[PDB]
Amino acid sequence: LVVTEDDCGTHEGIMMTPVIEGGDVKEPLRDRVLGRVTAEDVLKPGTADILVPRNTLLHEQWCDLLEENSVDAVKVRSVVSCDTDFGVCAHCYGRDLARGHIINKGEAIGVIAAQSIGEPGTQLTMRTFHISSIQVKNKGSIKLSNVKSVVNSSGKLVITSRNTELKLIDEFGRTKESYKVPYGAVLAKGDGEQVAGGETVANWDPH
Amino acid sequence: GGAGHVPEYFVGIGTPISFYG
Amino acid sequence: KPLVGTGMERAVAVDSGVTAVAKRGGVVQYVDASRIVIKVNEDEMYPGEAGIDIYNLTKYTRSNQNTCINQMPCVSLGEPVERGDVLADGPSTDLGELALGQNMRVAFMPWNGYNFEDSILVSERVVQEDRFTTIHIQELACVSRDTKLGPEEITADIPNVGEAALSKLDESGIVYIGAEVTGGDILVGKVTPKGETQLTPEEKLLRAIFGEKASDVKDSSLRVPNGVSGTVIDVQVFTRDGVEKDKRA
Amino acid sequence: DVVLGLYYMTRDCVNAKGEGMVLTGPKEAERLYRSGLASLHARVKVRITE
Amino acid sequence: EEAVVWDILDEVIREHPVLLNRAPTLHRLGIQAFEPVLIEGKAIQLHPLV
Amino acid sequence: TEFLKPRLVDIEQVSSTHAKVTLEPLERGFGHTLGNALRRILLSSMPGCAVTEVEIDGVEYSTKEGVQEDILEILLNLKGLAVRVQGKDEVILTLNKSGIGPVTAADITHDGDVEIVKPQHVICHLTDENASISMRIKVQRGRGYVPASTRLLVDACYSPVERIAYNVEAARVEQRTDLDKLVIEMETNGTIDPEEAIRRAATILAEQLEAFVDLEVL
Amino acid sequence: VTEFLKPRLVDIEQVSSTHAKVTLEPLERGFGHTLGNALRRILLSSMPGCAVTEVEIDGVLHEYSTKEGVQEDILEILLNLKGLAVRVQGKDEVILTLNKSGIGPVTAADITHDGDVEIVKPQHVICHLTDENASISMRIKVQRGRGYVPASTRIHSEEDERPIGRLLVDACYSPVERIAYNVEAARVEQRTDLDKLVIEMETNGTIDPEEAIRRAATILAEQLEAFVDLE
Amino acid sequence: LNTCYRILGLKPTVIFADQIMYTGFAYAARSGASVGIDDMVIPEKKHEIIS
Amino acid sequence: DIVLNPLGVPSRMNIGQILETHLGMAAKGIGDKINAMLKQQQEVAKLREF
Amino acid sequence: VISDGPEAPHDILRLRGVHAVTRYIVNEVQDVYRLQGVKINDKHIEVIVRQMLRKATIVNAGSSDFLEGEQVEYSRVKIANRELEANGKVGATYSRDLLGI
Amino acid sequence: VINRDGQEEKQVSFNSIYMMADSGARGSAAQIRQLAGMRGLMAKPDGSII
Amino acid sequence: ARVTVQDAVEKIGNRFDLVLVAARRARQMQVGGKDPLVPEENDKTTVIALREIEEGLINNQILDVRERQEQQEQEAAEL
Amino acid sequence: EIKELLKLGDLPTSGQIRLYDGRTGEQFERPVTVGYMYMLKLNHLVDDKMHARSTGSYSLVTQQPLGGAQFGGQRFGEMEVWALEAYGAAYTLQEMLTV
Ligand SMILES: [Zn+2]
Repeated sequence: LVVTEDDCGTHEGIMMTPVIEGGDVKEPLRDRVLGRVTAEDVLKPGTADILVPRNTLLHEQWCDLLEENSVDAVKVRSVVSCDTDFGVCAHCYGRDLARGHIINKGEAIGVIAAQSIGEPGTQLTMRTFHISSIQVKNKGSIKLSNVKSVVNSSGKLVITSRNTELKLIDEFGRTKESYKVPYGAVLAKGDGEQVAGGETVANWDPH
Repeated sequence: GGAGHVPEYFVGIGTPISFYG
Repeated sequence: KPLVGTGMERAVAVDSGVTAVAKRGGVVQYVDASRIVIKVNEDEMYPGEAGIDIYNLTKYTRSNQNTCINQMPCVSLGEPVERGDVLADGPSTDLGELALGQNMRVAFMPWNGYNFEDSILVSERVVQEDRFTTIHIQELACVSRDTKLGPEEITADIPNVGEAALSKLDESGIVYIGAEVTGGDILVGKVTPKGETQLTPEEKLLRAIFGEKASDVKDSSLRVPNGVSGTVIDVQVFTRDGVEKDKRA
Repeated sequence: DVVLGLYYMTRDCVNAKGEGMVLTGPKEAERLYRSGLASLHARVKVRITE
Repeated sequence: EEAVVWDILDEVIREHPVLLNRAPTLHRLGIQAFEPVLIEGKAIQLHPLV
Repeated sequence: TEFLKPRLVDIEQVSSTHAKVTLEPLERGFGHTLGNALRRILLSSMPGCAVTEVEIDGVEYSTKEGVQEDILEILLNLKGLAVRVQGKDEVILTLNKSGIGPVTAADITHDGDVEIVKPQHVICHLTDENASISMRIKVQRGRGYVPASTRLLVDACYSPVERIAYNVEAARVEQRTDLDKLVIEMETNGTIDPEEAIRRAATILAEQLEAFVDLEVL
Repeated sequence: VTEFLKPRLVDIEQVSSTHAKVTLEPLERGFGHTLGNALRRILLSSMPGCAVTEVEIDGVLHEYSTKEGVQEDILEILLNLKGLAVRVQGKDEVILTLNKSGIGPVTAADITHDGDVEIVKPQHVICHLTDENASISMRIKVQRGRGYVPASTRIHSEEDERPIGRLLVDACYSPVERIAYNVEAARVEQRTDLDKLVIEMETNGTIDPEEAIRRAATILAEQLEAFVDLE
Repeated sequence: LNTCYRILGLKPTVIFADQIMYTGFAYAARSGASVGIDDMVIPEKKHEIIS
Repeated sequence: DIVLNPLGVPSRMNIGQILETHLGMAAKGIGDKINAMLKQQQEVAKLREF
Repeated sequence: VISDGPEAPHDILRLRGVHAVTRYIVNEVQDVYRLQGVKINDKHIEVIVRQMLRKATIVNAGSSDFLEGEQVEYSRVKIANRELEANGKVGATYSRDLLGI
Repeated sequence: VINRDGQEEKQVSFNSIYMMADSGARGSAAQIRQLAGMRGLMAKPDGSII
Repeated sequence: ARVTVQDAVEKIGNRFDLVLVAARRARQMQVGGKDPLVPEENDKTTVIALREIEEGLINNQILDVRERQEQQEQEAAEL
Repeated sequence: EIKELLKLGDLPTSGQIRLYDGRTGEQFERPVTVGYMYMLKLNHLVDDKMHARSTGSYSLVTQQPLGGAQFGGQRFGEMEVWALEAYGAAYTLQEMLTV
């Protein structure tokens, strides 16, 4: 794989959000979107106006500017979605290099990818050494997503679906806390209210 | 401990793992 | 010696054949760097063939790792010795204790990055005292075979060389013992029978103008390898059955 | 080694020679330190040009 | 090894970089180009930061 | 029995206040000792005059109505003033100036044997009024550096040098092993240029050493 | 007050034939270190030395054999010869002749005395003799130099060193062994800061201290010749 | 060094890193850092916790 | 004689080299006391007692 | 989830789609590496994944000459049936295939 | 524990190995813990902890 | 010597074609057909070419125009 | 026992004394650890590992430089080829494996 042509014109891309495995954020969105070309128009949540266009390389300035607006669902161009035949377009790759500018027309990127994965291979290990409920960390608002709910005898909202997700929406509108709530959990809250920092939002028996 | 050149067999479980010189 | 030790170095030094342990105790009749003659006590001696215990110390010879092995007498002239006692020290053994290296002064401090990762920063006093110097014995071989074009010769007669460059070879073509040599110096003169050089026009014109005989024999003489220098301590020769000697042979 | 060197350089103890005095700038700091009058680490106020 | 050829080696070495590599080559920085600096001895002197 | 025998080579780039000098070819080990000796001498032994203390009309902890600058800030500004005094050992000047503008080093009185190399040196500026500012200043000269912290006290920066360092690196002659290329770097306050400062400091060294040697020639 | 005051050499205490302490009384502020470290440098580095260089032995071709009649190997004998201390006066190189026989230790006093020959340790062990009939005759060549000249770098000219009986040894031109300097406060009648420099050296007794401390400052000031003159 | 490269460029960042290594080695030498047998702490509470 | 890197001690976790260093220092101090007794030759008594 | 246990990436692609399976792979390998504290940008794994899915199996030949169960690399059938789609003739349908490295 | 124009105060330690650990030059918390305190627990070839 | 080539990457984008154009220039120089456009401070053709690139007086188009002019000069050598 | 033995000599308990730089003569702050360590010189000598070659002999079956003493470059394996490929260096690799 090389940089055969600069562009192909594909509008396909991937959505980027701060990664959360069901606890706190383990890597910010700025680490995952920096140095990549946007894949779509950029708007505030209420379509105030277009902040960034569809082809601006998101370098440090634009990363900070997005940090000001704080929208955290960013469609960005990727290598897999590239329309280029028998090669990769320079825009869908991104800009990363030892140098800070965009990738040059011709650099062999697949070999560099393989070496980049290979260097941490030494730091790994062939054989391993030996090996109740949700506690919110920051202060925010409960947002129940993909969940069926029912009011039990006590009045506490209980969950009747397995795919239940729980988000913490703060006063800006971002999502820093995401959790997966099992079926048959107890929620003293529901979708729409506000909770304190460290306040227990929901409990269930682990077994 | 750190500066990964040999692994640390001795630790409480859950630590990433050294990777000690 | 090990300034910090354990007590096991003695057993390793003694039980290893590197040292020389007295067969029977007594008094040293003779102490030379070449041999040691011990007069046996009558208590340890058999009734017949009285004699004495003579230990011929192994002198400078080649080891397997191209290092040197040399035994040195650790006793003085006319000294009481015991049975099971060290009479000579082999290499890296001091008075029957195993001395694998040397004890020396060390300061733990970063010094101008010259000891960055594990690198060692050594003073000139050490290299001046010659206490970490080593002696290597390299064995080089020269082989006169039977080529199809004929037998190979060891004679000092060599083409394409200055007589001053061969000044160190004897009449037969082998360097003298003790002569110091450097890389490129001919240790053993040797030439391989060759013929039909089948040379080209320009070389023929050159040889015709300057009338220089192009020798038929190719140079293969054993010369010192590149980048090493030392002194010749021993030469030996192996010759086939009755087929005529070299003079130096 | 260089990380150590810079860590020992840039650091503050609670007390050393000439704590809390004032200097025109870094050149005065070098003159102070190399002459042994002031310690390497000491809480000080100095005029600096950034 | 006449004494005049050392200055000729100075001439030919000045703007002629050399490539250095270690045995476990993992990433492209396992090979790097440097400018030769003639040194007495038989050991290669590698910049510590690399 | 031959020795080096180095001579100097010609460099400086900051016009008058800061100069770096290179000397080669030295003998092995001589670069470090020469650099260190000349450095200690240039730092802790150099004839120069600077502020030790100063009379004040206002009052080290106070304020003066009509100046945003603070007291020890003014003292700091004082110490950096380049003072060159003649045979007059201890001189004292006066700050006679008042108005709505900064009081520079040209706003000081002009004595007979006093010289200031920087009239644009900033002593202290003035905020808006007739506001009272007028004072006298006594200057001492020392054979080294002495802070007043050991004893309105002011740290006394006698030596005209402001910074000095030396970098030792290997040099090479046509057949030579490891030869020292001594590179000295030093800056001054403007009174005496560094080129003569090195000479006079190593002359302090020579006078310190001229007693013992015989037959330097041949 | 004004420039300047220069220290001078004061009482020089000899303790042994090996080492001694020198002292300099009138030092200014911090000048003690500035002078003492440089003096240590120049003393350890540059001093006249008279180490042995070449040795031709009786019937020996190289240093890796053993002469019949001595329990020391030839290499050990050369290593012992390298540690022999001597001083010359008017020559820069001199050849001594050593002869001895009979059982017993051959000390450093068994050599032939010459004009500029000054031994400092006649008891220094060169080798032992282990037979009634065993004679060793050798030509010991001593040269005068400075620093450390190893034997490998000796052979560049090599100028027909054909007599293989001659073996070269490493040069150890140094009288100095260990130099220490201590700067203690020297209170003159009424000076707060004057300091005393005590330089305790270590010598083979070859060169007298005052000569050494003279030539050290000699070379030191001689290096300042870039801009210097006598005043 | 990261901010230095992001602001001033490669040309200064190189000489910055060079001077950084120089001064780091120099002052790590000057510091006289070491490690001794007494540099290791041993709390007396240790044996009480063991007990 | 040698200047080692202290940083090589904690990462590699071989403290026995430090104990060996201290004990060799101690043994050399004993030997230096003994050599001092040798040069200022006292008698069999003082040396034997030491 | 019709049951539990780890899942096979080929079926993950076959049901959810391309972006889902590349997101799964990059996230899982990022977790494994991040546990040991090695920073690696997602781009390299992106390009590895693009090269992993390069092959795809035809489903319907249409107006093309492909076989009903033939496995051809995505880009080739892409350009061919895309020129045939710009043409009037009906194109050929395919299904993305996941091949191990 | 140190005194500055007053009786007592305490600061970040100037101990050598602690500086080497905190600065990131050489080591981490675990190695320092093992040079000083009781050293964890291992397992048999089966993996069963001791 | 040239410690950093960053400026040559600045004047000619695509930090590869800098290598190609500078190799063409250093071939014009080493093979003694041409001479430097900047003073040679005892640098080899490599650093001399790079210094020519930094000053913005040599890139692909300038060298190509020079070659296309030399072509017509040799065509005028037809006489 | 170690501190006790140190007390017999005149050497501190810490095993740490003051050291002075041989260059500047000033003292080293922060007492250092000096002593006597027993060390060994391993037989990895730099005049045994040092090898160099511009143009030497070549193998007969395939024209490759290994011959004889070791000669030929440190075999430019596939990993080094990848290291060259990651850089934009193409002529380097060509002259490496062709000329
Ligand atoms: Zn694309």
